[PDB]
Amino acid sequence: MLRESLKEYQKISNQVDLSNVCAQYRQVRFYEGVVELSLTAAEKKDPQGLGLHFYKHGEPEEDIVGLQAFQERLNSYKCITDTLQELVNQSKAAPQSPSVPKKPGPPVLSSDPNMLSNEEAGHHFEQMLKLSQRSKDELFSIALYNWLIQVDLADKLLQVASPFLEPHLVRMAKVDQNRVRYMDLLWRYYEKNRSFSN
Amino acid sequence: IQVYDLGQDGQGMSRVASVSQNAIVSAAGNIARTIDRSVFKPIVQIAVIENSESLDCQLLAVTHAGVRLYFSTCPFRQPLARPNTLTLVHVRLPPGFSASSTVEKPSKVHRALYSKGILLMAASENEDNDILWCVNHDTFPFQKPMMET
Amino acid sequence: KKFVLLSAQGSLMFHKLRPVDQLRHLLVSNVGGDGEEIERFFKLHQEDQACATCLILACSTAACDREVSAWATRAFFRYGGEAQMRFPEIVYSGKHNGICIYFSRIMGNIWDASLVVERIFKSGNREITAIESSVPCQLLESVLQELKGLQEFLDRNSQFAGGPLGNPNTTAKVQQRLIGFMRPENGNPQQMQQELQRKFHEAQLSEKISLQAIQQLVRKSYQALALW
Amino acid sequence: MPASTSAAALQEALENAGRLIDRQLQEDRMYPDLSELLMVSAPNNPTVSGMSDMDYPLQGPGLLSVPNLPEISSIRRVPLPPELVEQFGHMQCNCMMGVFPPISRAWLTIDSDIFMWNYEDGGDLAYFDGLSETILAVGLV
Repeated sequence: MLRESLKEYQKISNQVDLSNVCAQYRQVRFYEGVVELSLTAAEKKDPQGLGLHFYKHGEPEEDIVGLQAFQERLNSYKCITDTLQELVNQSKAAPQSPSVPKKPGPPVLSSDPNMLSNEEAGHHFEQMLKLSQRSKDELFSIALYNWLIQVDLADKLLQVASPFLEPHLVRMAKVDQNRVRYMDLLWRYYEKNRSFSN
Repeated sequence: IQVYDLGQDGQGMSRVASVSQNAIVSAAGNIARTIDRSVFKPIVQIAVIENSESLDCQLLAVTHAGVRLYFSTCPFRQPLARPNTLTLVHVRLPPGFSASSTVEKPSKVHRALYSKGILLMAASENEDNDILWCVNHDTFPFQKPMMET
Repeated sequence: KKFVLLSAQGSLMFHKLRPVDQLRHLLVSNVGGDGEEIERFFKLHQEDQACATCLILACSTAACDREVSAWATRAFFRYGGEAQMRFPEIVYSGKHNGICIYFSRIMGNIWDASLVVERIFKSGNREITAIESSVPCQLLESVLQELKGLQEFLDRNSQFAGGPLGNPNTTAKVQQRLIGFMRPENGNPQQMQQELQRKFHEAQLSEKISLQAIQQLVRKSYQALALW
Repeated sequence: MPASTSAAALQEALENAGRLIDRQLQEDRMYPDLSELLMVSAPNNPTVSGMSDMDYPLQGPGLLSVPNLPEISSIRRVPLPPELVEQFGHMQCNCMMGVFPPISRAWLTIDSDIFMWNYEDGGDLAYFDGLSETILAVGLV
């Protein structure tokens, strides 16, 4: 019934309250439809690739149309990244700085039914990441790379075998003021891929 | 809504009154004569008005549309009386019920809490999320008619 | 006043803010006792009640209020008016009225009370009349904190009673209002202005005498409650 | 000066202060019944309010306003504890959750069983298993 619900939202995705539907999928743990519907809600907003043309030619201030397509793809992709963020912020909360403020964290620990909240949150994160890692959308892949850097998941950026990752680091190491972090990710990418002389 | 006397000692028991929702909705729409008779039901909560808060009024009720329905069970200014009615004595609509308001209206309201003037309400935004509303007279407390932040 | 909501995510803990916590928020947002939001708070609650609300934060001994006391003191002295003739009656400033209001609230349950109650104990086949305090020891103790805070606020600031510590560019905006309402035909404007200046000092003198009487009344209350 | 006239003037001044405190304490004690705040003159003369922008004054410029003024504190989230977020894998038929303020504990039921913890810090987590039938209601006494 969730894979049936998903198809009827996938028809009309241009007109869907994607934030509300993907939050209503989170309250049933349907992270699969959070990846799929958020891609079908970017795909049908830019069916010409203007937001990817814009990026490839230079992100230029005169292309207000490609800039709008780029932003409206990113706004749809955000229903994926705010959900991956929710699962990281449920799982990493016991190692460091727990959620739901002041000092005592939000799951007793010490005895379990073989899976609880931090372990479920880590499992659903790895399963949802291993659904996002099936997209053919290059601009979504770039948005996912930037999110993996913004959450200190560099070892898991260095788990994405994808042709879009080298051209992205070879852009950022010329454009971001933290130029050093993108050279740092790029030698670790080349060495791990045995391109030692590069 | 029903009313019982526990005895002046708090050891007795009797039922004094019972008033049905369609009578309350009729009375409220016979006071607030420009308002539709949906916003007066369902009545999602009752709350006591303490004898530290009023002598004339003793009970509040609240609806899924944020309407405060204030009731009296005794004669006004007889604070040694026993309950003998359940009279609807005031209707107060929530924010947005002015003809010139740019502020929206409490709806779906599924929990409400009241204690010394302050009203709190939960109202679901979508179906994941709630909005907590807060309404009070602490900023205008002596004022007639009652003004609220 | 404290509250809790529960959702499937856990507890959502919060409070209703008092006018003093709203003032404490504005003194922090303006990082001081001046800024226009504090000058809006003094127009919302009016000068006297805004001054009474400043006096709590100004008197506070709490280590987290330690600069907020200097900020509330700055707001109180700046915004709560000055002594004036109404036409006639002497109207004290919101600073004076706010001191009266804060003392009437510190004393609120005690000011008109007997300090005793007489009670009858039933020692088997004997009834025994005895006299006790009407006020509990912890209620004397807590009233003595806020009253010693007020005694020190009045003593620390005692030299500023009757000092017009305003920025001079306010004064003309007051003078420009009263001139709109008087036409004594053949009346000399210099003698009108000279008697209006006399009547401003006549009001400031009345306020200073009244403040220094209240200063000594606060002291008699503190020593009487501490003896009790 | 003789000491009698300065003593008399100080004693008059202490009453002239005290008779202003009698004013302000009578003014605070002139606080209305909620019936007059709501403008109800008799129980058989019932009235309405909440129909003007003056019932719920907007924070607009030039009104009686401080813009952005808070009525509640920032909401300090605090939690259901980790033992309990596990047990949502095991629930079958009923769930009820609530608060008991006069003991500083929240409570949860799952089918037959009841759980309790401090709502301010997730601490003092305990439970009770002395049942064999679904809980339909809970109350502190």
